[PDB]
Amino acid sequence: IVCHTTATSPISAVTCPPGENLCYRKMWCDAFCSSRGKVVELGCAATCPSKKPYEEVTCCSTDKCNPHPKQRPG
Repeated sequence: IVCHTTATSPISAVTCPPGENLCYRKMWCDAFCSSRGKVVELGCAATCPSKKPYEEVTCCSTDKCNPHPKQRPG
């Protein structure tokens, strides 16, 4: 599956299958977001990662399904 990565500038879709059935945007507030930062991580994994109770880990199993906020959720 092709998934969006934050590992590239600008944030881009990468073909991840070997250890990846899912795409995710793992987005959470660090300090007060709207002013003081949001940790938005666009990645690939076979699993929905790091603590989704507080992290908006919008996991999905399709090509380009995890958009960086601006792209579709904003």
